[PDB]
Amino acid sequence: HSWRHIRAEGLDSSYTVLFGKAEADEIFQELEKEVEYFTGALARVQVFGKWHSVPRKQATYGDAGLTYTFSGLTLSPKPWIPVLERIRDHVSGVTGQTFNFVLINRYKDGSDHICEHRDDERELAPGSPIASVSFGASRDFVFRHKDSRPSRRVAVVRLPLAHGSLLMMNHPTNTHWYHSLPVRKKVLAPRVNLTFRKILL
DNA sequence: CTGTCTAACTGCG
DNA sequence: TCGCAGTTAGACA
Ligand SMILES: O=C(O)CCC(=O)C(=O)O
Ligand SMILES: [Mn+2]
Repeated sequence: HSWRHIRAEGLDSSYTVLFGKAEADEIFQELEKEVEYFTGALARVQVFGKWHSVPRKQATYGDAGLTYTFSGLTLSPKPWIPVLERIRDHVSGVTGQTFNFVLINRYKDGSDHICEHRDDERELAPGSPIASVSFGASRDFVFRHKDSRPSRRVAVVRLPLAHGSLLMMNHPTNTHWYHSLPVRKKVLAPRVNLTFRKILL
């Protein structure tokens, strides 16, 4: 309850803190201890004709048989684990929404980042929201309008994502706006992000 | 065969 | 420290 509502032209989102420091610290430790990340061949993507190692670590968990694909990289979900189930069920019991898949991004520090994109693929249940839960260091998250890089120019939306926070990205946000987690060199500590989604069978 | 798009980078300013 | 400009060991419709 008591969400901060992020609203603009074709942008509907909401931000809330889910946990206090003591709890979120406990979940963060467990994530650090328990999550396994893809390496080598499953850590490379194809963008602008070139193959790049990703500047971060990624993991996927979810219901058996599923798959997710972005930028010429196809990831297969590992079976659920308690710490992840715990978070999922908490987000479910607060939003009403259900989820069968989570992508985990770990930025060891402000050098690690994700370039701007739309969480795009049609393998994603249409109309469904995306649940972004963040642990560890606060990191600036940035929204930017599609046609703004620039015919008619809507203002960029900056937002800090805190320890134990939840960002909800409701439809139609992801058709209209791009998002990135830009480099911040002042940031020395790790951060783990869990974006929960609903995937089609 | 044309045009729209790119979850990433270097090399700047 | 930040982020813009210009992408392209090109994909795809
Ligand atoms: O790091 C985040 O806050 C979200 C990362 C992201 O954009 C994604 O999981 O696709
Ligand atoms: Mn994303």
